[PDB]
Amino acid sequence: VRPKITLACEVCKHRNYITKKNRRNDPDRLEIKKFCPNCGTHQPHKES
Amino acid sequence: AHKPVGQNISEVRRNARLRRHARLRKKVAGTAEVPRLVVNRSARHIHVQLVNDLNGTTLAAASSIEADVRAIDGDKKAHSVRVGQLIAERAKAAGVETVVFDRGGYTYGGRIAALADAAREAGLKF
Amino acid sequence: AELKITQVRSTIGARWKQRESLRTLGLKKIRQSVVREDNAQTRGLINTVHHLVEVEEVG
Amino acid sequence: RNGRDSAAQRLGVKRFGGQVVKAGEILVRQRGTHFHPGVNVGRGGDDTLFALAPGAVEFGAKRGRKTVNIVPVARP
RNA sequence: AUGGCCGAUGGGCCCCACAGGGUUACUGACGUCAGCCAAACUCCGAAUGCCGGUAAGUCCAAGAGUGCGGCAGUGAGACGGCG
RNA sequence: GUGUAAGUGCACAAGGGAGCUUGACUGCGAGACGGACAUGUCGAGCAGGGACGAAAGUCGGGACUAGUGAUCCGGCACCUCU
RNA sequence: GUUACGGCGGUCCAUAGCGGCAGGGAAACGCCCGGUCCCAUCCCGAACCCGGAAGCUAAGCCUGCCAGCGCCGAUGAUACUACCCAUCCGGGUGGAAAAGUAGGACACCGCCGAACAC
Repeated sequence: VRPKITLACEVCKHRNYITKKNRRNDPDRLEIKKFCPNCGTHQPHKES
Repeated sequence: AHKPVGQNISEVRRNARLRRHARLRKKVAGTAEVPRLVVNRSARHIHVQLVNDLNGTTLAAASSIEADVRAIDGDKKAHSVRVGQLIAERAKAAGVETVVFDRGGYTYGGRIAALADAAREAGLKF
Repeated sequence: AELKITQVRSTIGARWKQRESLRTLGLKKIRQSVVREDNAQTRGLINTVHHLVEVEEVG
Repeated sequence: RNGRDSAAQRLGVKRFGGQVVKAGEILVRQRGTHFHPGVNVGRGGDDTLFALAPGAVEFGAKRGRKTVNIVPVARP
C-alpha cells in the first residue's frame, strides 16, 4: 500500500512535506532533499 | 548493373546529422538582436553564420575557406579558435551583442567547443 | 432604381427572421407600402420574405 | 448493463479567427494536440492553448499541422 | 461482408505403418479482377447553424439589449411540420 | 508502442536507451474556460532557493481526460495570536 | 554579374516524393587513412570524437531528360441542402459537393559563402 507519510526537516524538525510511497518497495525510512521555508534553504527531509 | 544493396555510410551520417539538427532547432531560433550562431563542421573545414530566422538572412559569416584563416600553421582546433575570434568581432562590427549557439547537430566538443569558447572569451556572451 | 414593396400576407405563424425582416423593411400591416432603393441589402430582405410581400419596380 | 455516461467537458474552440484577445486568454480547449501552438501561443498541462500576447487569433497550417497564432494588431 | 474463387488448417477415405503420405460432397486461413455495406469506419465533405469584424436598415419604435434593486408566477404541457 | 478503458494525439516523437537529480518546491499570480450556487480547470510572469545543460533554456509531478467526499467534530506539528 | 558549386531558411510542405536513363569534382561536399591526443561503445575508432590528405566520384551531392508509380486538379452535371410552394407525387429561388474527366506536375522563392571576369 502507499500510505500517507510525513517528511520532517533535520535542523528545526518540522513535519513539512507529505506524500505516499510503497511500504514494501522501500520499507526503509525515506531520505529526500527539499526546500524548507523558514530556514530559507535546501536541506534533506527525513521520515517520521 | 552495379546496384549497392543498402545505404552508404555517408547517406546515413548526413540524414542523422540533418535529423538531429532539426530536432534541436525546435528550441533554438534567432532574432534580430539575438541571432542564431549556426556552425557547420566538415572533416577539413568549419563554417559559422549569424542567422536571423524571422526574416531569413545572415548578418555575419566566417569559415576556414578564406586564406587569412588558412595561413595559421596551427591544428584544426587552432583554426576553429581563429574562426571563432573572426566571427566574434565580425558580429561586433555587425552591432550584435548576444547570440544563441546552434551546434548544427554535432556533439558539443572538440573543434565546436573550441570555437565556442573562442567566441565566448572574445566578448560575445552566450 | 427604386423598389415598391407592399405586404400581402400576414405575419401570423411566420418565423422570427421573417418578422424581423418585415420590420426592418419598414412596414407593419397588410397593404402597407414602402419605397426602397435597389441595393443588395434590399434584395436580401425581399428574398427573406418574398412569400409575404409583392415587389413592383417604381417608374 | 448500460446507463453510465460521463459529464460533457465543453471542449472545442473558444476564440475564433479575427477575435482580439488579452494575454493568458484561453483559445481552444482540447484533449489531443489537434491544434498546435504557434507564435505567441502556449500549451497548457491539458493541451489547452492560451494566448501569450494580445492580438487577433489567426488559424494557420505549418508542415501539415493546423496551428493557432496571434497577430500583433497595430497600436492606434 | 461477396460473384465467393483459389487457398490454409483439422478430420475422414484410400495405402494401410503408426513414419511417409495423396482424394475430396470434405473442412476448407487470409486475400481480391470486380461489385458491396457501416451510429460507435473516414483519404474527402457540403447546405444551415454558430463566434467575431464591418456597412447599412428599424429608429415621434422594436416599446429592443445589459447591470442593480422591489414583487412574483412557473418548474405535470398538448397537437401539428421537419431530424 | 504509449502503466491502465475508449477517444483525441504523438515517427519533429508524448515511443526506446543512458548520465545526473528531487520543481512529486515556498510566497504569489495578470488574464481566462465552465458554470443556479458550491465545486472544478488552464495560466504567462515576479521573488527566494535549487536540478539538469557549455549555453539558450525547461522543470509548481506523470501525452491529456477517470483513481474520489463538502460541512460539523476531533488528533498531530509549528507560530513573535489570545 | 556568371558556374553540373557549398551552406541556412521558407511554401495552406509531394505540383516538391519514389523510380529509370545520361554526367562531374575548380574551391568546396564527401567517401578515405590512422587511433598519439579530447572523447566512446550497454561488445566493436561500426557510430561519436581526434590527427591527416595516398586514392576515388564507385556512392552521398547536385545537373539534364523521362508522366513510369505516386501527388495536385478543374468546368459541366449530379447527390445533398436553406427558404418558399404544393392535399401524396413533386416543383421554384439560392448554396453546392464526393467520385470521375480535361489537364498540371520530374518544384519555386529568399539570404550568405566558394571559383571566375569586372
